[PDB]
Amino acid sequence: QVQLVENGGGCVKAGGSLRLSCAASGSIFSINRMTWYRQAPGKEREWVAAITSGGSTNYADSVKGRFTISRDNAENTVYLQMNSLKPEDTAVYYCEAYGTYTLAPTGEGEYDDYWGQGTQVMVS
Amino acid sequence: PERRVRSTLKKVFGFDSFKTPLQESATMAVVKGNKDVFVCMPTGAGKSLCYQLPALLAKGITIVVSPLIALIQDQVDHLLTLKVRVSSLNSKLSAQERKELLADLEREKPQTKILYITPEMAASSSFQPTLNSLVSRHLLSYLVVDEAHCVSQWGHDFRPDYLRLGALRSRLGHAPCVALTATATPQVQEDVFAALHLKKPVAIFKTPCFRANLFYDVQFKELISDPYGNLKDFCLKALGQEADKGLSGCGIVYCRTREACEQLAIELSCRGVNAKAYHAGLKASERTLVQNDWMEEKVPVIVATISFGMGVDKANVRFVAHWNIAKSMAGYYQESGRAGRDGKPSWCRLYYSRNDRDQVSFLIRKEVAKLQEKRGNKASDKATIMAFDALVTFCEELGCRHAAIAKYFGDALPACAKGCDHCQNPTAVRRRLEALERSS
Ligand SMILES: [Zn+2]
Repeated sequence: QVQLVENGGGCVKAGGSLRLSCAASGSIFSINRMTWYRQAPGKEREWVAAITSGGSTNYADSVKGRFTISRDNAENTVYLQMNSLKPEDTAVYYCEAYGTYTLAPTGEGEYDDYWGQGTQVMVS
Repeated sequence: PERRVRSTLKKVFGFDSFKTPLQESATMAVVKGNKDVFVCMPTGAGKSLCYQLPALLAKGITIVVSPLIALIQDQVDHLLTLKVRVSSLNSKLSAQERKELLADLEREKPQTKILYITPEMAASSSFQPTLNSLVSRHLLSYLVVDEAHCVSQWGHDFRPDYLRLGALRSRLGHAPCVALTATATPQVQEDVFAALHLKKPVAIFKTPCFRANLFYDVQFKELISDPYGNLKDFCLKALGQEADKGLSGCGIVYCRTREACEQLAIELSCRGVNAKAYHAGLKASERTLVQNDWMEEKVPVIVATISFGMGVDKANVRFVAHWNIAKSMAGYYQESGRAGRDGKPSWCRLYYSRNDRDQVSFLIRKEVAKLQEKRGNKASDKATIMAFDALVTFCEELGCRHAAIAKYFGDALPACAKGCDHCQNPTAVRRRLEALERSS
């Protein structure tokens, strides 16, 4: 199957920036929708940003302008550039690989959704 | 577990082994019954067995949805020869046979083990109460959707009837769904998984395109002083692999027009490689005789139109040369794939020109326009043009040729062992592409 491993999360001062990266391991041919979620302490999961294979993007109103989602097609890796960070942004950020088509050269594959592990983001 | 499958594979189907490890894995994944399964394997690869054998090993009934009665009848006839309790529910049946079969299906323990049905029948008012009691008594072991690409507007054979099948699959949530086809690009596959409501994870078994023994290259006619001479030397290299024997094996040259066929045959014959034209222009008798001369290796090279094409296979085709770009990636794949059936090295060359591209580009628009006047608009029309653009892109990009074929059809990156021009000499291909840019 597939591992989503997020990185780029660290303690940061308000007004500062991070770039979160989620790498997708395995025999990936394509990912339909890749979506960034975050889980603030004692809040429900919040939808942040999404990118289609094709590079069409969308953002929660709470982050439009500040955050930018992008893809390295070569590496099955998506990025969340976060600028003008606020305490409200303090959360564990994980990615969803919706409609993930995997396939070995043997012709055996899978179509499934995968969830990352999370990267901790702390804004002072 | 594997023993039950082997036992039934022998005792019922009369096979000592599976055709391929992929067919075996597909079959085992369907038997386990914990997942929706997508099987994408060419005609002759034993797709059918991947649901028919598991159907016999399950406790209940298997319903097989097939899009036309001709297709249904094919397997019913075969399964009957095997003494398998198969039935078909269709309108080519007496009102009495229909009632006898509906009655069988209401039994606790129907006679019917496998039921073949059209998407029309699966939705018809006549069948709903039957379907309901099959659900209610938990008698359905599998739902099988044959020709699953018919659900996709982007495939070559869209059928509105197939749009009901997602609803059917949802109602049959108890039971795994197996969807099968010979033909699906990544976009058709995504449509099949979504429109049939296949449950993730969907186990996929897809025969790779990749032909290890085929050496693919693209030559730009615009950059070659003696195109006919280039082709002759290509034929000579390919037919020259056992010099002691002299000429060994055979070859096909594909052309767009009958004129180009006739002309290329004369040009090749002149330059020392005997070639004969094969097209719809000839009398039936001439075609039979030309094909025969090629089959029996009196004449080593046959020149055929992409339009009329070739009616027959041969094991020792050492080369296929497209003089003119083909109408689609799938056509190119199938036409070039006539090469190297014996597993020995063979050469597939595409002679590209932007002049040829523009000719075919336009002819495709004309044949699409002609279809649109007689039956209206269709998303397939866009598919036809993208099928050609994929081959244009194949001709004009630097990159592994086997990799570009794999990507189009949705296969994994293939193991090209310097098995195409770009993998053998990247820089030489770059050189030629840069040169083609200057001629613009
Ligand atoms: Zn290659």
